[PDB]
Amino acid sequence: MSSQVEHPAGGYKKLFETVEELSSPLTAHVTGRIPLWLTGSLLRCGPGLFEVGSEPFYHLFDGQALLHKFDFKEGHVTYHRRFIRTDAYVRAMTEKRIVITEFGTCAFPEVTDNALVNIYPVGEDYYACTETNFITKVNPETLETIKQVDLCNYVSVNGATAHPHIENDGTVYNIGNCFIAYNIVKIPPLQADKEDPISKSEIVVQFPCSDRFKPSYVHSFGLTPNYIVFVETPVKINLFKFLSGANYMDCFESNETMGVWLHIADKKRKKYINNKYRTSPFNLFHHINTYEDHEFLIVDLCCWKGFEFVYNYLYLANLRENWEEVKKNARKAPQPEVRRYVLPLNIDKADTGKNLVTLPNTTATAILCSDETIWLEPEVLFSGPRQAFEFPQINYQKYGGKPYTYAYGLGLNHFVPDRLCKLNVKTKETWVWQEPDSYPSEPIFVSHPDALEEDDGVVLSVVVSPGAGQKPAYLLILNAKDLSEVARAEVEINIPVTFHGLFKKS
Amino acid sequence: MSSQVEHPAGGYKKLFETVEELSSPLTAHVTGRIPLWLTGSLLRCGPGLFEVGSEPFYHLFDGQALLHKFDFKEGHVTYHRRFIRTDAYVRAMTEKRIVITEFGTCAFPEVTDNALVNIYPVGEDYYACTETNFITKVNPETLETIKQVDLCNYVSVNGATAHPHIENDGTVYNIGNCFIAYNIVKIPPLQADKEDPISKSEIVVQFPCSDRFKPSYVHSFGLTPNYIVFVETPVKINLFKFLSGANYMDCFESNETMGVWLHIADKKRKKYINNKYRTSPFNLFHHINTYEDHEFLIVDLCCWKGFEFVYNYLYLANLRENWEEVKKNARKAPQPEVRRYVLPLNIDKADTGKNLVTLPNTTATAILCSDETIWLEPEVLFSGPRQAFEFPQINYQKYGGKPYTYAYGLGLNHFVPDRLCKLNVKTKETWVWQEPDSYPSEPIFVSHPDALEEDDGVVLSVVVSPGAGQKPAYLLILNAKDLSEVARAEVEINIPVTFHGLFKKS
Ligand SMILES: CCC[C@@H](CCO)COc1cccc([C@H](O)CCN)c1
Ligand SMILES: CCC[C@@H](CCO)COc1cccc([C@H](O)CCN)c1
Ligand SMILES: CCCCCCCCCCCCCCCC(=O)O
Ligand SMILES: CCCCCCCCCCCCCCCC(=O)O
Ligand SMILES: [Fe+2]
Ligand SMILES: [Fe+2]
Ligand code: NA
Ligand code: NA
Repeated sequence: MSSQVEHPAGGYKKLFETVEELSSPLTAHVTGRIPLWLTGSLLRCGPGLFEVGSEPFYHLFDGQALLHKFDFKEGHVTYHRRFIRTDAYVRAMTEKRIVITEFGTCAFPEVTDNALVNIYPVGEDYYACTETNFITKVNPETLETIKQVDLCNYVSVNGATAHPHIENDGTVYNIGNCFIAYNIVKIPPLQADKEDPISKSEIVVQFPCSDRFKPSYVHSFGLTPNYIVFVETPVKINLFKFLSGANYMDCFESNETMGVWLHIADKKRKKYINNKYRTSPFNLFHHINTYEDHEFLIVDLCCWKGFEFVYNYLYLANLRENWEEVKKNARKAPQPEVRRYVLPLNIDKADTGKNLVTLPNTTATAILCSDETIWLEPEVLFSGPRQAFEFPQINYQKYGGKPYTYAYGLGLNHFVPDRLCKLNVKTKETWVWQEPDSYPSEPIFVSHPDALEEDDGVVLSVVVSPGAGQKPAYLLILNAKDLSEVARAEVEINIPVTFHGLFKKS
Repeated sequence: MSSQVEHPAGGYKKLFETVEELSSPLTAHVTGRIPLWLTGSLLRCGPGLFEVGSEPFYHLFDGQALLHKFDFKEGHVTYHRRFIRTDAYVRAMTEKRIVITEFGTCAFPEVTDNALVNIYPVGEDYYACTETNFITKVNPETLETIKQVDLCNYVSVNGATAHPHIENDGTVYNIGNCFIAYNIVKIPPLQADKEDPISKSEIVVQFPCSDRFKPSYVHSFGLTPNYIVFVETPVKINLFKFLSGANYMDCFESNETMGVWLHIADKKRKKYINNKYRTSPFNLFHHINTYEDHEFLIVDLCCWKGFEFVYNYLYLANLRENWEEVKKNARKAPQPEVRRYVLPLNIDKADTGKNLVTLPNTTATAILCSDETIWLEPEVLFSGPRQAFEFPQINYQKYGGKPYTYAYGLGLNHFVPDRLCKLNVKTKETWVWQEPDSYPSEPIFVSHPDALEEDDGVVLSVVVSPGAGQKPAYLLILNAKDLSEVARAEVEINIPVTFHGLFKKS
């Protein structure tokens, strides 16, 4: 984890304030020691332009995509940023108004390609994304925009999430609504022929939908060597309002009675498994990690307890209020909670009415009912009052899809990011890093090249630190063992909020 | 909290072995120093005779009631015990066989009054009880049996729990099935006329039942200055099989679809409040404490996650198995979990779809649905794998029904009691006391008489220690602050399992 800090000075407003791009990199002023093995680029996306002249964007996910880069070499750091030249951005600069409708901002007189959320590798290319059918190829060294790619030209999905899984050979998996099913897309690694791997995309498996005409909102999914896990939540997209001045936010509604349905598919045999896993209602944005343990799937999730859509609390006008009002507005919101679910793969009918989770080191349960639903209860890993452990990250390259111990997160305090967190998912111990009037971003883990343990490395986070007598922002490097500060690299300009990113080793 | 000990020597079997009563008190040999302010009697009930000749009792709750007493005066301790002369016991000694059917043992050729569970004060009298219509007046100084009282002679209930609440003026509240509703019985304090307060008992309020013909099993309930809280679980008593060689165990079944329904009544206005609180399925035996905080009831519970009846795992044949087998048999049982539920008393229709729990210090939620059900999620206070925090006790005289911080419990390890626990319900910190091959009982808290703080006192537990090179049993006194040992008083005979009891100050 929880925060130990209030924010009466209101400096978090700087997360939502327009900035200018740079024509070339700035030096960042280092205190402490940037690790000498840290060589590469931290790339992150977020909104950077929150109005077009006098026409405002309304929602957190509406501002125009800005691509950020911190470069690390021989203990020195540079910072650079450029707006992504999407259709939405280019046409707004051309027409000097809002041209394309964004998530929560209707344009007055066409799907947005405003790639403000994340960036990921496919073959030798990098793509910025949002959650629509459009992803944007970008140059990871210059930050120039290369092209728009319409996924519908290649595979049958209406969009895809900003959280594809990336196997170590470069294979990319993602999930998207299909207008009704949810399809898993597979993009292969770059082959010797050197054709764009996107032209070899295919649907490998399909998940069913709980409601013929109302697909659930899907933000992420789970992946192991052998299974795919999809969590169908009660936040629904109303297709009647969707396909007919509305925005994307206007199409969401909450199904009160379904709870949460969980789904697994066999990855290698490409087959849906008809096990009716059921539990109580929550919103889910981020899976933490998933893995197999004696024919149970361990599913670690960042949950929000309730069926109301958490995105209702993320209009900019609400996030820009003073601190007492931010706290008040969050009082009726779903409560965040880190939960471990355990999914049995071997359902014996003779165990009807009993708990199937026979593993020795969990309190998660799964009860086989007579109608063949399997009712699940979680083991709670972390819970604090309006204190979200969010934007989770792990040592992904070595522990993604595998038994693991540690997650890192951004701690939200009534939605305001104000700390960095580490959770031991076996012992439930936590570690916190936090300073007054400091607003971090998602932490990204980078392994030490000679690592023996899971947490032998660092996390990188971009921190907004307003108020005079500090420079406006900095790159923070924490030791992953205990979250103690190893270095920071201060820059002389503001940085707005960023969502997701990656570290590109060079 | 969890246990750090295995039990391969199997000494826990001594909890379930017949003992002989004493004709008068033994000296208990003190090591350490019994506090000189500790003056009174620890009175406890449990089974003491587990067969009648060659006819065995089968279930944990079948053995013949044995009343135990440890006396404390001027740093010296005595131990004494006598079988309660119930109908079941007297008629078994007379006929030299099992005459009355017990909970899980059918008698071959009449409701049991085998008061093996608890003892409580009414007026100037003490009653041993089970959960039927019969309670047994006993002498707290000599342990003689005085008389049988049939509650049906006085009030309209078919039985009453072994966990009545006792207000500071001596008023006694209890709950019982009525054959369908659940009735709250009120027994007044002793008045100046000095008539038996049981003759002035009355039903003050009635709770509805979820199923016209199947009442829920009820073990305890919650009480605050202003409210009564009743938790209706999915463990049902099948009245068709009940009123028709069956035993009590044969009448239980699990409702798979209802989950848990929670109910509140206004204590002072004697009125049921029609708020449809709902959550997922669990067994509940023991409420920990209940209290009011602004317009919310805080309901702390010892839960078992699942709808299968936990009593199925408590046949003596299963509890007498070797350790590897005990662990295996408990693998499919419901998982124990301490949970805090928060119940809103102010339901505004305008908050439909939202979380009503606006308190600042909890992650529990309550969601108002369109059908007017209020779906609840708990804040988990403690959770360990088959590690139950059970038989909870608090500083009841000063904090029962009130805001509080500390609970004490008996820790079960795959159902085997092997440790004592303390839980801070605000911070979730725990403390443990445990020794190898030592099987404690429910801890009872006794305040220093001049205490101003909540945990300024001791806990007492009866410990069975069958390891050779130790005496067979002892009374344990721990400091309530940190569960460090203050003293123990060893006795030279075995003591079987005991369930509940009290400390009678003198
Ligand atoms: C009606 C919702 C449609 C789904 C796509 C399914 O085809 C999501 O659509 C958008 C559109 C614009 C911005 C976003 C943002 O990425 C969200 C926040 N991460 C999502
Ligand atoms: C079919 C169940 C009936 C209910 C009474 C409802 O009027 C409970 O009945 C017994 C009978 C015998 C021993 C017990 C034990 O006290 C239980 C565990 N404490 C309970
Ligand atoms: C750094 C962000 C701070 C302000 C917004 C935080 C509220 C987050 C709520 C949970 C996660 C929602 C998903 C957002 C990330 C994404 O678009 O992928
Ligand atoms: C000291 C008891 C140890 C062996 C039995 C432990 C199993 C307890 C399961 C949950 C509590 C069940 C209710 C027992 C107390 C009572 O009858 O009031
Ligand atoms: Fe995300
Ligand atoms: Fe009990
Ligand atoms: Na600090
Ligand atoms: Na010990």
